Amino acid sequence: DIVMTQTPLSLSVTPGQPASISCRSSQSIVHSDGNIYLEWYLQKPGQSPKLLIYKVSYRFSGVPDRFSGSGSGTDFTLKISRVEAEDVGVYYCFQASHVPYTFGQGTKLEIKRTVAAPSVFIFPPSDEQLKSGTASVVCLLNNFYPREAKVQWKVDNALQSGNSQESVTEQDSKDSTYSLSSTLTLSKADYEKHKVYACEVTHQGLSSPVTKSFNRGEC
Amino acid sequence: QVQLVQSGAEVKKPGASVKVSCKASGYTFTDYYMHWVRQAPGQGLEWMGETNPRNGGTTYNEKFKGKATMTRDTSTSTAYMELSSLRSEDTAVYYCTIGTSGYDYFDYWGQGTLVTVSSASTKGPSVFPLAPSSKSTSGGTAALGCLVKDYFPEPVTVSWNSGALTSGVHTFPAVLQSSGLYSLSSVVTVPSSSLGTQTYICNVNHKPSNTKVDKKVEPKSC
Ligand SMILES: Cn1c(CNc2ccc(C(=N)N)cc2)nc2cc(C(=O)N(CCC(=O)O)c3ccccn3)ccc21
Repeated sequence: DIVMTQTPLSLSVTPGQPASISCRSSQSIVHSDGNIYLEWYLQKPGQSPKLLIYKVSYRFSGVPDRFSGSGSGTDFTLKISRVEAEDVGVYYCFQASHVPYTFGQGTKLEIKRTVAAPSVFIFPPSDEQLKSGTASVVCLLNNFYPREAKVQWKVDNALQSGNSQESVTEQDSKDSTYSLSSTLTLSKADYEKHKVYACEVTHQGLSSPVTKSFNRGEC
Repeated sequence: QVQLVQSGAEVKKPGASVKVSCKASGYTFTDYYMHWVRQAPGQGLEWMGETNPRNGGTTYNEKFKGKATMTRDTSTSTAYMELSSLRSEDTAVYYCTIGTSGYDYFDYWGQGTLVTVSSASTKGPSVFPLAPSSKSTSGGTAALGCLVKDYFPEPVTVSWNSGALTSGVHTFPAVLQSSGLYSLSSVVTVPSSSLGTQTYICNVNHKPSNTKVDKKVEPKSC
């Protein structure tokens, strides 16, 4: 099978600046008809890939003029003249000149926007969950940049360990930010031993940590 | 107009079979070859084969030959991909795709079907509201959401107000818990001024357990 190798593996570009992605085929990709069936696709998380360029250099209908393809032999390149927020995701090259048709491993494009501090929100466990014998406390870190935001849980100012789980979103296609969710999970019995539940947030955009807290039973 | 609607996610035991469907609309079914593409982290995106909708013949990728059996029903404009003798390594997202300009490109894709191969039985999630309160406001913005806890396998989809509310929505990637079950949260930021007039419902779908939950997130008077 023809191996399609993409370089670089990842790219971080400031809005309005160019982006270049290379795709190298392990063999020639000239179809018996004489054409080179080399395509470029953009895939966003949870979504199907979307066609950008076909037959090396042809721009698919509806794709912005900032996208262009070039190449010959075994060396193909995708170019973005000026990157926009909407360009985030994973770029894949693909050959359909020889069976089996093969895809590249992918190149992740990150948009290098300005620093944005997170907005912090806290949710006590719901009354319906407390009826079941479990208590989940949610701390939301919203629309920040860069992705490195640290969350620490404190229960009556005592630093917690091993009772929380977090998840970061993909980079937003509109504002180039990330959001993070952290969940503290305790039994109703452990939950009832303490009063002050706090999530402390550290980030590049915060000169000093931001703490959001509540007193158990006050709602 | 051109649509490719695939069957929902399924959990299957090792050694069992699974038939994924791809319902085509908005074009004459017999005009274009139907393709199946696998996506698994590691091996990445792989083209499995192409089915001729006229004669029903499939040109397979050697790697998927035998393992995958592709068919088409011209009476229902539906293409099928059947995987037999399922193994852990078959866990992946399976897409159907078509090319409308000869064999130049793939312009239309289905939404994908996640097939999970496991001995663990399906588990439907519990849905808990993340009610807006004084503790979840920032300026004139209120955050609210839903906590989707203890499901297996992936995925869960979350929409807000049957898809009418999308702006400021963040449905977080699932987290694997110690129990082997998954959890996720879906949040939205809205004006705090209109919490008294607007209604916010999270629509939670877990296709492998046939779970459909609609949860109205009521503001907290705290
Ligand atoms: C191998 N191949 C494919 C595979 N699709 C494909 C899509 C995209 C890509 C890609 N991503 N590059 C790669 C492959 N589609 C083909 C269409 C024709 C064709 O011209 N006709 C018209 C015949 C008439 O005049 O009726 C046709 C139509 C229906 C059935 C049979 N033949 C010939 C060969 C074809």
